[PDB]
Amino acid sequence: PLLTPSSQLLPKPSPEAADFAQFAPKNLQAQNFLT
Amino acid sequence: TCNTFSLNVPVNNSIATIDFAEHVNGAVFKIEYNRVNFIAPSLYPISGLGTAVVFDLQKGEKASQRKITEFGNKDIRIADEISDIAADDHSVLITTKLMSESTPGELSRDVVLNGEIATGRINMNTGFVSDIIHTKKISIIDDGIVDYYVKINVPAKYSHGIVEVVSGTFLNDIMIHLVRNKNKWALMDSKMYIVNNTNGFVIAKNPDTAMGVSLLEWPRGAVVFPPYYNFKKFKNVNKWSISQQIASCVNTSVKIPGGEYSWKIRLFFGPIWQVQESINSV
Amino acid sequence: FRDTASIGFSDTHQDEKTLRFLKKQISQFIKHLKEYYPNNELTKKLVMKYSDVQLLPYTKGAT
Amino acid sequence: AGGLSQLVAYGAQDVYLTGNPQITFFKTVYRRYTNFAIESIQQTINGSVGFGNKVSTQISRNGDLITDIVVEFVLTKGGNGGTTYYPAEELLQDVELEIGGQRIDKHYNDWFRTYDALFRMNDDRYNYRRMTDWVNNELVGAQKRFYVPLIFFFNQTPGLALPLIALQYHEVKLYFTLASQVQGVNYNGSSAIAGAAQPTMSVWVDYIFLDTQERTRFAQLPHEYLIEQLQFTGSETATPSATTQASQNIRLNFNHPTKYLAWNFNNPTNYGQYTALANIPGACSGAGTAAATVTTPDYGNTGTYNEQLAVLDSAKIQLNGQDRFATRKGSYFNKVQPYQSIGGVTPAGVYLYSFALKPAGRQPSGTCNFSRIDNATLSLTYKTCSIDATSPAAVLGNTETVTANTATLLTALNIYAKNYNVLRIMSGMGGLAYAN
Amino acid sequence: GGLSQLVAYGAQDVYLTGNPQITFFKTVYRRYTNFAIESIQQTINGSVGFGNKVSTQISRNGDLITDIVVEFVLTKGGNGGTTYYPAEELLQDVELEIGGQRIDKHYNDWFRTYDALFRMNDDRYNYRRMTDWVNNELVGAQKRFYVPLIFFFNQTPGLALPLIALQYHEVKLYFTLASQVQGVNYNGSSAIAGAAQPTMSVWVDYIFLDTQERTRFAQLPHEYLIEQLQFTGSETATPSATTQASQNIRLNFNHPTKYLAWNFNNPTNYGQYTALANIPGACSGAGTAAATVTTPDYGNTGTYNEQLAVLDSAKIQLNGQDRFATRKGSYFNKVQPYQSIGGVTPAGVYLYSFALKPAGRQPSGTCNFSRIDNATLSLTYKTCSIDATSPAAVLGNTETVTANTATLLTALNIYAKNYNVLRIMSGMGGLAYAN
Amino acid sequence: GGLSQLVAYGAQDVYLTGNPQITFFKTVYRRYTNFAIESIQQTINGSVGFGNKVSTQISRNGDLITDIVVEFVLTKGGNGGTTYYPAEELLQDVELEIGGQRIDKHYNDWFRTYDALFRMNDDRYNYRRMTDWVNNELVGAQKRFYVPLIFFFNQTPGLALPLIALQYHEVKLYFTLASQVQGVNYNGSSAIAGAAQPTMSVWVDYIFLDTQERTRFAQLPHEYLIEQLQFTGSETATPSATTQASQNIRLNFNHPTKYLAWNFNNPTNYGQYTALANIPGACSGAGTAAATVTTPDYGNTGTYNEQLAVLDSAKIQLNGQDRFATRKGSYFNKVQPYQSIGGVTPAGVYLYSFALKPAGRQPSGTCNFSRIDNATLSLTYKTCSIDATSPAAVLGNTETVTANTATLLTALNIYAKNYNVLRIMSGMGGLAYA
Amino acid sequence: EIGGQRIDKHYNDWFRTYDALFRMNDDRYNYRRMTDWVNNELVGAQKR
Amino acid sequence: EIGGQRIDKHYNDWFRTYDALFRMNDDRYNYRRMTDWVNNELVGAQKR
Repeated sequence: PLLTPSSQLLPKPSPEAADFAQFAPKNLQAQNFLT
Repeated sequence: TCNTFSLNVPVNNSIATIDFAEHVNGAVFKIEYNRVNFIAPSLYPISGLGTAVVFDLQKGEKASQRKITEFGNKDIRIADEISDIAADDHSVLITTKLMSESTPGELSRDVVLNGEIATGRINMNTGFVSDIIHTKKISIIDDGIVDYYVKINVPAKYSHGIVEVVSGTFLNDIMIHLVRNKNKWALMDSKMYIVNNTNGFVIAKNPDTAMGVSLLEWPRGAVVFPPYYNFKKFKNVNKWSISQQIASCVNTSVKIPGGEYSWKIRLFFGPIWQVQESINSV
Repeated sequence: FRDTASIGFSDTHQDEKTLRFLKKQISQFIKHLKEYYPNNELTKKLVMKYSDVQLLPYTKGAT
Repeated sequence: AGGLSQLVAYGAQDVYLTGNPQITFFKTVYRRYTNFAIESIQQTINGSVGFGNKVSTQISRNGDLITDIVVEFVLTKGGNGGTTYYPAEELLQDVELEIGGQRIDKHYNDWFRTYDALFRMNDDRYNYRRMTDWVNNELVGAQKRFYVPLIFFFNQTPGLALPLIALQYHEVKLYFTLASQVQGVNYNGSSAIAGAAQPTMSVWVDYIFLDTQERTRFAQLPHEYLIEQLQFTGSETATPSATTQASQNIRLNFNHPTKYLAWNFNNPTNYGQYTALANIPGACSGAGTAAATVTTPDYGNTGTYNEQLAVLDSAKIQLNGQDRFATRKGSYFNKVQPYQSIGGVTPAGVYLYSFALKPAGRQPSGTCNFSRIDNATLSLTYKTCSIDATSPAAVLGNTETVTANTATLLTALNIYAKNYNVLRIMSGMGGLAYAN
Repeated sequence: GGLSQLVAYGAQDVYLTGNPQITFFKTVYRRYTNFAIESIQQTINGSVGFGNKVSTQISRNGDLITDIVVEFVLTKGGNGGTTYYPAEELLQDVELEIGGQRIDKHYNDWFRTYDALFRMNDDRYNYRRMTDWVNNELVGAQKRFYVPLIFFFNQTPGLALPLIALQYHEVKLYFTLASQVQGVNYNGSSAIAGAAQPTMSVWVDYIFLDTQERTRFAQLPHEYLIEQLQFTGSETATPSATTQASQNIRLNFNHPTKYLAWNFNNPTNYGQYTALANIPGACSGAGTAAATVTTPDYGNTGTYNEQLAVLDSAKIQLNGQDRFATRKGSYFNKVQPYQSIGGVTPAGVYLYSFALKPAGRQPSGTCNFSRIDNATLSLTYKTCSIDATSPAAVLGNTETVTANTATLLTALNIYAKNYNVLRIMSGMGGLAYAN
Repeated sequence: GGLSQLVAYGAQDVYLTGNPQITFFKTVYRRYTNFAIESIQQTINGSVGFGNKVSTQISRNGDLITDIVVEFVLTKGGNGGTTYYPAEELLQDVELEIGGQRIDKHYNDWFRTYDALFRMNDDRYNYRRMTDWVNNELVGAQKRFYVPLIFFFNQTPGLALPLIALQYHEVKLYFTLASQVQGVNYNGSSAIAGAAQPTMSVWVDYIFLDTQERTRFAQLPHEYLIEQLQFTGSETATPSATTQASQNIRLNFNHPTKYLAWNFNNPTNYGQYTALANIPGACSGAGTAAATVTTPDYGNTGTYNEQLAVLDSAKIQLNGQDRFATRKGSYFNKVQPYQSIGGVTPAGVYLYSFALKPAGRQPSGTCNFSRIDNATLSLTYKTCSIDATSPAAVLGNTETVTANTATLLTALNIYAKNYNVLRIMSGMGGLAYA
Repeated sequence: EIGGQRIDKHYNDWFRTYDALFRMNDDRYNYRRMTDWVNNELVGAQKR
Repeated sequence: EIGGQRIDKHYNDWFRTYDALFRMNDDRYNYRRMTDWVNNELVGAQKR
């Protein structure tokens, strides 16, 4: 039986954030067609 | 991954190449020519074939792949043409579907069968879909024979390719091949696990009507015949398997640029006499 | 030499949050019109405000 | 004897420093680098160049990466020595940088002075002055070519050079707003200077040309750049008179991981005046003589180090109503913070508080993300402005909490925030991960 | 354009750009630990005043401790030029204890030596701005002063005190506040009536760690490689006339040492490491009939004129054998700062390094005096024959002499900065090496 | 308080503190090879004096050589302000030779340019303290001076010469001492009677290694990536009135080069890179009736007022192609050293860099002049028509016109620092590229 | 301060506002005698 | 020194001390003849 000090964290950390991003391929192809 | 390499690549000669002159179709393989039937459900290009017969109902000819392993261990990093584990769901990106009467083709981006899940003993690749590109072309020829050509390409490789994996009807016991010296036909089926080297000129197996397997071309860096490792062999068990190895786990310094390389196999079937008679044309 | 198990650096009971944390609670509780919901949900709202712990074990040699 | 004797003196302590060695000092190995060349190419300015005008330039594409930008000005003096104070910086009111039409950053007049007065150190700050002012007691009529380097995230560092080679479908432009008045060139205080010449400006950009394999690498692959941005809105201060101590609660509206907040108080009439005027050497026109005019600076010496003439008694930053730190006096923000966090010297009237251990560096070292708070307030306490500025015995002889009566001219409050953001470039198109 | 030299590629380039390893124009930054820095005041134990001892216990209000700044409020008891770093003089010393064991101790004279050697460019000028009156302020002016402390953990966050890991220890700073503060309490040696006592507060910048780092530091043992300052005062042998005095100084140092630094100090005129002379800024009233060479022009106490310095030559012996061949005093004042630091050191302050980069913290060569049985510093003095009141004689003379007023530098201060290791485990800490 | 910031963790932070890789508060120190540094006096071969040449062979006291400091004992013959880096101009030529092959060679004017460009803040000031009289001291004053050398192995231990493994080819240096020193032997061209000869000593700092690494140095081959100086001086045309000259000056450079540095100097006054004028610090007696613009106020020989500098514009052209667009003179005096060094370059000293950080040791961009058959530097000069004795014009004229006294700055000195590789194998050292 | 955290801060002006606002009747008269010189004390008078 | 290592160093006072201690008789005298003027020589004499 070992006695230990306690470190209290609280729930406040919260879950971590996420980030998602991207360029639509607006560039497509070029000189692929002409009108 | 801007992986740049200079002079650590052997001159691997892409002796074989595949191109297409067929049209676009939807997602069905219904092909016939000279009474040879050919069917596949579009789960992958080949399921069965024959002349009023079949050779199986599933697990037909399929191209596969093995990435760099610790030492050729087992089916860990298999980038296969089909998500065979799902069996019903072909969760694979099939980019181009060219076919015409008497000869279908396909060009596909493969997937790793184990996927992103860390299973077995070691972890796996990142996502399910890999950047390895492969093709298949099936050409039915007037004489009742069909040429199956496959392609593989991916940057900076030195791995292990699996040209055919066939699991046909278990009725394939008799195994006979012609020795490259034309000395005799050699009948050997007692092991049920024969690793055939270059002496196996063409191999045939039959419960009564035969299927023959004749390998035609495989890449090799034999431009100056260096000592660099590059070998092909069979792994012939109940399941028929053709593979080619570029390198062992890690060489002193080895890369392959990753251009297009292909393999040519001639497959045909019929009475054992007719199969051997064609082979003996040699 | 001085037994002071806790640091005393506003860690232990101090809830440092921006009031936008309310959205975090709404997501857990699903319903956003929490002007009135907290009045009928006292027991759960208090549980969401209590702590978790880590322990620092050491063993020394006895004489 | 000699140095050998110090190797003889070897013991138990030494294994901790020299046991089983990991490094040596006397055989260094240098990493080989991608071949590149630097070239300075002149840009074309759209619109007539002049005072109070707005012009812009479309950046040409001779190189692959952009590493520095230098704006050239040609100015003539409207007066004798001491009438100017960084006129090349007053002339450049702002620079706005966009990629594909999307704003990435903007710099302001009175920011360049804040940066120069805060992060540039002795020789490099002086050399900067050399490029933007007359520093040799030049007389009316003197003509000089002045170079105002820009300090964007990709400037003065190769590491974030803007990859035009990767911005194949987007335009990159710089918008330059020029001053309507420049002290010592067009006006001496409020008095117009007859015959003042219009400036000549040229925008120079330093291009990097890459070797073939890396050139390709940039064109084909996606990039994630960690960049610096400046956030700024101007405030109004509350400098006190007599019998009183003013205070303010200036609420901030900033939105990204932030390295630091820096600020000053200024006289909007006189570019760079961040301190009160007093009848002491270098602080006023004619200072020390009977002709001294305590309401007009000796402009060539507008910045000083005597914080006694500054108005900030104390400050604290509050986050969501919770004090971010215990109140510090103005001298902490003017001298102590930049000593420990930058290593330079900050003149009187310019103040810094950092969230970062090394805000002068470009690798993140601690940030305050204002995007996740309700509010941030910069609470200011001011010095009582009761000292008669015309008496040098008074301004050099008083208590901490008081300053010069002339201090009430420092009516503008400029609070700057410097943050991190991410510049995403894919398929020839660029833009921010988080809008700003 | 630039393509001219880009493709002008040859054999001489292969070892520069062949098989490239890095590209200068794409930097990769490392993602770091989440933390914040906060300044709060400490608890000041004792009565603050001139000649009193005050203790500050560092309140455990964070996970890691890095910057500590002592602030003082003083007034001028005299006019401009009568002060010399009053806040630096006032802080006569500070010592750091952990668990009651002394870790380091710094002295007001040491602070001058450190400012003279290691603090350089703008930081030295801004330093003075924090500790002195530099704008010709007159009697009655009030100024708040800041004295950053220079313990091993006070310049870099990488050596921050892991108080989170010291659950059973108190960390204390014991301050001694000087009875003699030039320009505040005394004008020269004459008391200034009505001078106010200082107001002092000690500021500490605390580091707050997030959840995972806080645990890592709270649980695991740590080994910090740290600096210590070793000091004992001694007595100079400055001569009168016709001779070049010398003395052998017995050194009592231990531990790997980066360098030895020293000065010759006037014990009554703070920071005066040179003789006074009737040269502008070199004594009170210099250049006028009121000039005296017995009292300095205090705000100009520091000088760069080596002719007012007393060291002719010095040598260090290791176990009685010469460690290097005899060098002249100007070597230790002008060249080692050049070779080892890259700053400028005023006259009278001297440095000899054992380290390639003593200004840095990564060990780069040490002299371990724990294994040196006999360490001796040999000091040869200049002959103090020049009449200080005649600038024609002081500014018009040779290498081996200085001014008669030089005999006031009676205090000898030998410093050594060494390495040690601070070991911390199970909430307790202490030094690895004691001798 | 600070914890109110710790919790302010948002999406913007996944790029800053998510999945931390570095902890700023933890420190890792690396164990090194035990070594000692010693300053040992070398023997000077030859009679030391003004205009004399002496040499020294470095005794193999230790294992590696780092810094070298040349000491002078000088007595000034003038009063305060009559000297300007007299120790630096005396050290006229320093040639580094290993086994008969020239490795590098430095010139007094190069030391001044280096000090003008690369030494900065307190460093340049302490430097002058070592080389000049800086406290207004008077005629008869005497003291010891130090001129540290700035060869590739002197400023960083990583390029030290390993004598321990350089046993067949000896390392030696040749020293030429200037025949004329301003304020010590001559005031201009007028000799100072009674001036004493210098005393000189060359001090070398040795590195002593412990057994394990000392053996490794002694037996294994080594390659060091080092710098060399390239130089030949020339003459230019600087006209007074009605003509604005330009010249296409032919360069003589070969190996990968970090930068080209240059000045225009008055051959009789060491460090004069600008015109003299009747303004503060710009000539002897400036501001008084005794002012003259034919003689500098030597202690203030250097200035920062580009108005007295000669260069109007320049561009480097390699085989007929402009390698960058035309720049005006102020760029090369002010802006390039701002970009490349971060210091203050005095007026008349110019820099064009190829390197990002020419002050550093690691290669950061070079021009390989061995692949250039004809490299030139085009120089456009200011018209030197301003009467130097009238401050109304010297401090108040146009940017493209300078002082008439500028026509004396006829010597053009273009310096380059290149890379080479020093290989030492089996006891013999030498350059890899000739 | 409790545990490193600031719990409250009162100013003299607040003590004046509290006394001028919430402390009332005889209690405030006493407070005034607790904090002031009430019964017309002259120069030099000492009060605790 | 041999090879760069100082092995010994003598001083003028040591030379005299050695002469005082170990050179003796006719030898000490002869030494003196080699280092000093021993015959009542006068100002201006040049001696080897």
